[PDB]
Amino acid sequence: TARGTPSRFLASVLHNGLGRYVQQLQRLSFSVSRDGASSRGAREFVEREVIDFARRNPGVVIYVNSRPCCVPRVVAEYLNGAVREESIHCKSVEEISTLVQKLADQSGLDVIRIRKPFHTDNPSIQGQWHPFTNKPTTFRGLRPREVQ
Amino acid sequence: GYVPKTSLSSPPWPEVVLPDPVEETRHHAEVVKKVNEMIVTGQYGRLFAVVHFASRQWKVTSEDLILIGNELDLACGERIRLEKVLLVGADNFTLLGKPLLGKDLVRVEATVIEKTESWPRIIMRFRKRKNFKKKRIVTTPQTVLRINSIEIAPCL
Amino acid sequence: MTGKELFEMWKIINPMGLLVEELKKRNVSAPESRLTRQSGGTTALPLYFVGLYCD
Amino acid sequence: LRNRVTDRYFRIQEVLKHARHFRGRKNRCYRLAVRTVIRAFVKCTKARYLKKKNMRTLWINRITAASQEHGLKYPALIGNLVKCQVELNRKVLADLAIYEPKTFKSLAALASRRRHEGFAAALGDGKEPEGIFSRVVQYH
Amino acid sequence: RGRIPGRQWIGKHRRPRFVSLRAKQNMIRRLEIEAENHYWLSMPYMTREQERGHAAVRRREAFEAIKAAATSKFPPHRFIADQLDHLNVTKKWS
Amino acid sequence: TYSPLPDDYNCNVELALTSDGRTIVCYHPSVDIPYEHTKPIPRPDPVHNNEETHDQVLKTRLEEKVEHLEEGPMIEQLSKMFFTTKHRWYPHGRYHRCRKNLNPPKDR
Amino acid sequence: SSFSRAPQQWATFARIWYLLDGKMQPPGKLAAMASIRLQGLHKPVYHALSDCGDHVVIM
Ligand SMILES: [Mg+2]
Repeated sequence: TARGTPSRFLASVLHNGLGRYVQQLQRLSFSVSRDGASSRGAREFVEREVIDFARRNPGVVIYVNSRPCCVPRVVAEYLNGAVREESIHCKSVEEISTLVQKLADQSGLDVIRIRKPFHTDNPSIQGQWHPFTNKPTTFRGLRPREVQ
Repeated sequence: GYVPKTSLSSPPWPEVVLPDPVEETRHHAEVVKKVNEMIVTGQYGRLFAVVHFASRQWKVTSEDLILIGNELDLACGERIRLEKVLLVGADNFTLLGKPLLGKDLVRVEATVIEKTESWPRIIMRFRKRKNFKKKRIVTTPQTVLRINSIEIAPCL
Repeated sequence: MTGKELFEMWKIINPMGLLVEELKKRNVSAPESRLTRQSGGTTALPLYFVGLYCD
Repeated sequence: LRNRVTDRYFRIQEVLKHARHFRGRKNRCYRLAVRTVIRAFVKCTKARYLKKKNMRTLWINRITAASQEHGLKYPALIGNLVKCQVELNRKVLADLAIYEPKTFKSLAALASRRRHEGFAAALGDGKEPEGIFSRVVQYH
Repeated sequence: RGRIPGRQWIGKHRRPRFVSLRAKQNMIRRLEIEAENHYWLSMPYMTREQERGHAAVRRREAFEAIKAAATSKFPPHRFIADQLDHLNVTKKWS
Repeated sequence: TYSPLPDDYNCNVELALTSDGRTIVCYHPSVDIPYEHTKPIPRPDPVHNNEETHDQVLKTRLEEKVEHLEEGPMIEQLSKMFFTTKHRWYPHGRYHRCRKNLNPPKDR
Repeated sequence: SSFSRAPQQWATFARIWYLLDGKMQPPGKLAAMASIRLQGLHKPVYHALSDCGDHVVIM
């Protein structure tokens, strides 16, 4: 519910698309288990697709810890200080690949209600409307029922 | 066919006389020439456009952001030409399409800046005294486009 | 600089004096201020539109 | 008591976290909170239709205000803009009425011109030029 | 004061309703559509003796396809691969 | 000649159609408010605090304006001043005061 | 314009005083215009929560 949740306006981080686009994803940290049925998708993701992902985008630092865990996880850290943690528990390799690509695609801004899906900083070019726009003037600026 | 003046003899609205077609054609030619020379000299700054995109019309200008509610099969950082421009206006003049402006006239550019999902949207169904209760949560895909430039060409 | 006004980064103090000396530099005589529009003068919520006229 | 429920608190909190901003005992008591949250979620789901309808009504009101500022009427403006093959919706029309008054005045002038041409056409059956801002563009 | 007996729109005494201009115009335009339909249903093209069997072959083929679909029903095939790869549940480092 | 809308407010609108006939060109420069249609700004210079003896007596007299009113008359004064209704100026409870966002989102 | 934001907002949302005359007018036709301009339904910036009403003085 919108009345029961926060909200924000549509925005960029540092005017991303104005000059050069920069990848907002900074780090991906993977907790995967040596043994354990829940870390099998993560195990094969590390086997095959983590190297190609790192080669594909070199602005992201990827760590893989390989520690005993019941729930494998991925923590995404973004240039604006945002931290997001996701569970890759009992997920297929395609699911994990879609998840990490989505993480690399998003920015660090909060995923909440967006409030008017456009952000213009110069909404008016010919001048914002005021009650005197589209209103003609009078001689000597004489208001109604005046004398001189 | 003569009627004395009364309150109903003549229609209340004023009588309108539209201009003669050939002189109006010459006037249109000179007005288009003046607007075209303003374009060639560069007598405009910070113009806006109305662009049909993803079933919607967007009043865009340069430097701003647009959120569209689906995927686009583009990478982040990809530059894209936004066709289907139906209005483009600068200070002191405006160009309209019927219904779209020409390809050679306007050129709107937009870069893909963020591919994400929306916040969860609740879909709850309830009927009283019927044990009827259902609940969904949906997160729709979303793309953020930054409009980089809107150029105009003298081909008017 | 995007979306910011000039006098939000310059932070000038006397715009009338600055304009007067700019017109003096540009050989423009003097701006006289006239009340171009107004709506409510005897109320607590007035609106005035003042225009500067040079020659 | 073989295998009774242990994590009932987390289900209670699942329901109760959507009631924190309520008023009364229904922000803390589950038996009333669940009913009021069910109604709130149903309202949230049903409110999308009303949001669309109300935003369109707001656009119509704003366009009527601007057209009456220019002396036109909303039906005349919308109809003649359609007849000029300029397909701008109520949203962008209100956007221009608020932020581009020059463009909106030009649009109203074009609609009034097309309306006068329509009156002249209904008077004279074309003969000759059938109007200039008439003459729709054909596509194939 | 202006009270109607129970359930306004049913019964012996009902709340009267009257026909506006909208309803008459709507009825008239639907009647015009119906009249044009009557017109266009007045000139057939094959006089009912020339249409005796011009689609029998295609209808027979359609029903043969329907019967083939209805009778080609059987349990699906079973493979060793699924039973054997369920063993991958406990695949550790290798 | 002929003009669809009067060309004296907010715009001078001319509508043209290109020779190809596929685009409508609208020219609309702004109209300035002419000098004959303006009135001079008043220059009020009220000086009546000068008595023939002192000069800082008026500096002391400058801080002589002070007044206090109770809720009833104060609310009536505010309502009359701002053309509102009296209910605008009564206070609200702690529930409403504390459930209001003090850091709302900012656009532009 | 370029209208520094506080003056721009003040100009946009300023109240206007309108003068309307009776003198043989129908009261309901007076009331229609009065209601329109008291609600603010004559401004392209109208909203129900924007409190964009205007003063109507009927003599
Ligand atoms: Mg009854």
